[PDB]
Amino acid sequence: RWAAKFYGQVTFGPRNYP
Amino acid sequence: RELPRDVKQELQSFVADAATTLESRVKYLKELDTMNQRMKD
Amino acid sequence: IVAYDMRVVKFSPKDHRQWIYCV
Amino acid sequence: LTPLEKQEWYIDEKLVKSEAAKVDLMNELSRFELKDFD
Amino acid sequence: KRSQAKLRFRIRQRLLKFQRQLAVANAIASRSVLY
RNA sequence: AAUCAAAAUUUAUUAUUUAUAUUAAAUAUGUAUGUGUAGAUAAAAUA
RNA sequence: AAAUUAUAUUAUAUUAUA
Repeated sequence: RWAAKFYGQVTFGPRNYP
Repeated sequence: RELPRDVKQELQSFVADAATTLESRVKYLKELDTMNQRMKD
Repeated sequence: IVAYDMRVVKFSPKDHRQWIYCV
Repeated sequence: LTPLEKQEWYIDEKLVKSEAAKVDLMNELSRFELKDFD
Repeated sequence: KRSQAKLRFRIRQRLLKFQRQLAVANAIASRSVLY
């Protein structure tokens, strides 16, 4: 679950990539 | 009675191996990058 | 021969093949 | 393109190989492992 | 044509289950992560 | 494909280390946790 | 949340400070 922590730090542009 | 959650996560951060965790997370990031690159073509 | 078709069969979550359906 | 392909009782084998290669591309996308294990 | 739609549904479900990991991988690849 | 003495290689001096053993005081209050390096290998269930 | 893959055993370390 270490990769799900940084999802709150992604810019709103590439948050919906797939 | 089992341990509470926060002391269990802090103990797992305290006593586990650092190099194995680093290698597994870096190869996981590499595998995700190869998946993203395979999706981009 | 009534109809030819291409169906996608699933043998596993990692295994999807394509067969030729025929009526 | 040809009107012979518009009928359902005739198949284009090259189109079958193209879409089967597309299914193999979906298979190679399905080979990956995305669980975190952390 | 519905079997290919089921295949696309399975691919979309697998991609939307792990959308956060692919998003953070693309964010590290595109250098867009707020520290 | 156009060469030649790093430690081919030997020896020595205020001086550079890591180790070798030497190596001690201190209760006025508050106190000090690593990775590794090693030898032969004869316990095991919070995920 | 089971099956156990798990080696496990004991000891050491630094300008105390020269």
